[PDB]
Amino acid sequence: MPRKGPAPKRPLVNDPVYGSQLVTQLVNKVLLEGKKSLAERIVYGALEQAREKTGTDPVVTLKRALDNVKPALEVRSRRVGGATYQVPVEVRPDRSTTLALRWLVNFSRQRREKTMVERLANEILDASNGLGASVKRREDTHKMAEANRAFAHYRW
Amino acid sequence: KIRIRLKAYDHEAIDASARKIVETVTRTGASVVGPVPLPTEKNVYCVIRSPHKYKDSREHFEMRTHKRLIDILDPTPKTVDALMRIDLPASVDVNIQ
Amino acid sequence: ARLVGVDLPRDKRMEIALTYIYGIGRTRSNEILAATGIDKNMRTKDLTDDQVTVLRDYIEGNLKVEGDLRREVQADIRRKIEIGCYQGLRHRRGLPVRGQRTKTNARTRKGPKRTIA
Amino acid sequence: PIQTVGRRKEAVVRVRLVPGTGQFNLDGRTLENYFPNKVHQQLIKAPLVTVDRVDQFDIYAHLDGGGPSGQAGALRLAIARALILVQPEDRPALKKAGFLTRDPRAIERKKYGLKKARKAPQYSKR
Amino acid sequence: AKKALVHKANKKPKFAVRAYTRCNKCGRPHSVYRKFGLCRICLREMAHAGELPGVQKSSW
Amino acid sequence: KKGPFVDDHLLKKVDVQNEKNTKQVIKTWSRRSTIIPDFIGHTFAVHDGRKHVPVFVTEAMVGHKLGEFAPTRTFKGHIK
Amino acid sequence: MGQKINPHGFRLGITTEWKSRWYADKQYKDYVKEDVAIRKLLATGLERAGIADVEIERTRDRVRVDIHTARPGIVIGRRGTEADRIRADLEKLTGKQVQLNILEVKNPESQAQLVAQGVAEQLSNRVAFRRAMRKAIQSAMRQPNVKGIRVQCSGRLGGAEMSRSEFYREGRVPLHTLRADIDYGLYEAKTTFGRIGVKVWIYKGDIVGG
RNA sequence: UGUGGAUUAAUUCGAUGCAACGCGAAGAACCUUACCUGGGUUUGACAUGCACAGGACGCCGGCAGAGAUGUCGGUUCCCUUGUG
RNA sequence: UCAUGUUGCCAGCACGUUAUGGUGGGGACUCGUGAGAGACUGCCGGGGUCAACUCGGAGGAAGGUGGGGAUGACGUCAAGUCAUCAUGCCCCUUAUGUCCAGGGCUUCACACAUGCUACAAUGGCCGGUACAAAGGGCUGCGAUGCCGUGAGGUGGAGCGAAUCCUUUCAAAGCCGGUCUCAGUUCGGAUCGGGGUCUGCAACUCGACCCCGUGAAGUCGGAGUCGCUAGUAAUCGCAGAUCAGCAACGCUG
Repeated sequence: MPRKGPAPKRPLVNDPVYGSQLVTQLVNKVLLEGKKSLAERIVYGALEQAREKTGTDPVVTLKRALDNVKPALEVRSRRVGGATYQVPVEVRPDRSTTLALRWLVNFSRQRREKTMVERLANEILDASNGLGASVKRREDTHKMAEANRAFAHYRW
Repeated sequence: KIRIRLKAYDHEAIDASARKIVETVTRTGASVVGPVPLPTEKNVYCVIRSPHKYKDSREHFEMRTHKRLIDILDPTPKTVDALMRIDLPASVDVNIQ
Repeated sequence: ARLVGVDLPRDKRMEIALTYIYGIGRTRSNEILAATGIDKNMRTKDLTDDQVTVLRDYIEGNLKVEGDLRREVQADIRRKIEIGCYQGLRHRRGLPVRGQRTKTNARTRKGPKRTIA
Repeated sequence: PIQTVGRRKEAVVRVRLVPGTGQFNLDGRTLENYFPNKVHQQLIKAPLVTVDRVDQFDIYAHLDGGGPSGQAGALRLAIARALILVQPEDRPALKKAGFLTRDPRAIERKKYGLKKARKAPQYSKR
Repeated sequence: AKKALVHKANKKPKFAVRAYTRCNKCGRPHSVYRKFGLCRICLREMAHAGELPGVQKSSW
Repeated sequence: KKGPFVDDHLLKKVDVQNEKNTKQVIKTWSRRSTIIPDFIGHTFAVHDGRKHVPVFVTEAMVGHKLGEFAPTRTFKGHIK
Repeated sequence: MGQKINPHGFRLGITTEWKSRWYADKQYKDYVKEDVAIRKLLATGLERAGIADVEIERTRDRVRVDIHTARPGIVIGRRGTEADRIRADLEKLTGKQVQLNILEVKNPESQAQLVAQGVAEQLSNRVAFRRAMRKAIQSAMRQPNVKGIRVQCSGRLGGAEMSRSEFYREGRVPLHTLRADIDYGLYEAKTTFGRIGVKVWIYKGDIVGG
């Protein structure tokens, strides 16, 4: 319900196995639309696989990855005077978290491992360390939002 | 035992018919099981309401099939005769099972 | 390994090796491997030449295989043309034989969608 | 004993309740067989997670209708209203923490001329 | 829906497969059911008239 | 495939035709089987609707039925 | 036009009742055919006299036919001359013994179908359409406890080639409101130049009737 | 699958963005057919009214015939005397 | 919430001993539906005209029209329907009437639209685990059993039916193994044999079965659509027109 104010959102519970909101949001984003229990198993096995390959708590590793992927400035698609002038806008924490997790899932399904369990585990690792597609996209979006500061004072 | 399965298209009409059957049974004298509504039966048929092609705004037709179960126990000839002697609504069909 | 003439790839199960053949498909792969005594899970690399000979004899004797399926399908196709049948006429005009869609679909017969002027 | 009716989309469960060492009796199954998803476990235990009665209290559930997650939610609601029945003080705690409010959110009525309810089919007007 | 065609479908067929519905009230042969044996355009008009004992609007 | 068509009128016509060992172009309205092998040698003028187009019956003629052995779907669909 | 759902087709389970009432197991189609045949039999001669309603109920397969007419004497003339003749005709046509029931509407033209009947007869009577309207419209409201009316007409009004229409409203006639009890009446006059359809909506009141 | 374009005997007809084209068509080997080719009926397949013969028609079968249709085989009126 | 125990569920009870409420009984609970209650900002606080309205809290299952439907004022676009139907008018009356034969209406060198299938390993093959409701059913469900690779054949119980068939109602999901990111166990086209049933007859002109078929397509270009929560999306089931099905459709 836009044009009327902030839109109410569905609340999110923590993971039963793990107990973290980021874990459950990652589950729902890796969730191929139609199945959850199998998607939950896949994200699970991915998180344990990240666990032994990191030796730490998968929730903390996912938090580190999300921080290494969370954006700070977003670019909309406003048309100003018939010319595409990019207006960067500060991102709210929920929107930035959603963007980071969406990027993580999108580049997780891109990987070429045997299973998307392995693909998601490798994506988690490559976002935590800072050598994955999600991290480089986080760098590129900030680079492009800083390259167009001349249009940043529009304040929309 | 007599299973008077009365069926009517109106819930209140069948309710009244079942109550009148129960009262006739009680007046003549016989055991009565409390009114047990059978769940339903539903057929959904759709129709393209247009003299020609207008596939938009179809309409689906329904019907109410209310069924009440009163398992009359130990019937009497003065009850059985009254079962088919008079049925004022004549819109509730009685199956004797 | 060696077979009637359809390759059995290095990383395909035995039923999976069979499924590639025109003569044998997945269901016939299961049937043949049950009748002969070869696992549907074992690889082509784990295959034995004696089992190869037994399998080849069984398939060539009790199953329509590459050659048998050709001499069946194409011979009866030309049979239904030579009787003038409209199954034959579906064959001739590049149409599905059972009279199903030829107007726009049936690309595997007439050939892919194209474009006229 | 005390029985609880948990109503879901179309999953309705009648549950007998009794204090005792935590047991979970389904329609011929335990809790560790009916919910192998390892997710509905804590979901159904959530009313038991909130008020500490996971193992001090018991459940003899008989379900009818619905599916795995739906019957998990029905069993969960049965647990919540059962905790209401046992301790009246549990009801305000569950209501405050968020419980005891049924969800009328079911698969809504399909709209005629649409692939799904609230789903307009893809189109290309000429 | 010619009266000749109506009588033709009403007349006996020489094959067991020639039988079809051909709704008699109006003459439309297509989209005719078993429970009522009529066409859609006449079905809606009869149904809106209330003469049918039981059909009403559906709303759940 | 319990039983194919018998061409009852065409069956009697063909029986009368070949019992006398005389070959005649039977203006055959029937178009629903050539399953019976005895039709060989009989010039079935298949009534495709427009006329009675002759069709000959062979040994491998079995397995498919009599109708568009003479085609009825006159088609060119492109310039002609 | 505007998707005006039939008021009797919309409040048939709320305020108004069905003309026919019975129950039939694996017997619906033949009952529908019998109803259609009986209503077709009673179509022209009854509407010329001013018929209002035709109810067909089913007793234990013998008969129940009620015809509500707006004038006694035409349907039942000399005792046995008219009522018994049509009763015997129904007995012959329908495979049942017909004890035909004929009852008279207590008031003059006050039904939507009756108003449409009068309006169409006047329009066929070469009178000024307007007159016919207003006149029959005045003769429409009537309905002792009357609250609202909506008189509509369409088709070759006055014999012209254009299918013109007229709309007249009086008082409360909430079609949308379900506690409306709005009677619907549609009748088509067959003029020399064509046909004229007449619609009457009669809003009795705001009573729920529940 | 339907529509447009083209063949065709027909590829039935209309609907042609919204408000046509997984449409009327919630169902084309006969049927559906509305189209064509060909064969029959011609007050006609279907009826109504005036007669005029009438006690037959009409049915149960055979045959020819693509089938319509035609051939007759056998029954032959029920009213109540006006004739229906 | 009251009522309500049968065909239905079965805690409180017994009998089944396998077949599960299945049975005797059990109203206790849904269930089943008859009635009713219960969202009406019902209470409170805050702005606001001391007003509407708004916000927030509380009781409340529902909170601020509870939700889903059912509501088409005036009129709007000669949109569409003389092929639903009648209809003014014109035409044939012996034909454009009329029955039947056969065909086509399914034809295709294509354009578009809509869908299923995919283009996989979230998946393909193989096997096991447990849950749906609505239904629909008298010449119809039609089961058990069996021949059957599998259609299909028998076959008729219980069935005008909460009883019996639809399975004591699923699938996705859970698990295990394989397959190992590929023209693939993808994916199904494609057609051939033989049949199998319905159908007088399946070449146009049904479908299915045993086998085999393994194409394109390796996720789509311009451009485009839908979706504000049970929503997008996935999977399965049923119902109608259906003797045979073009249905991957429509209604749920």
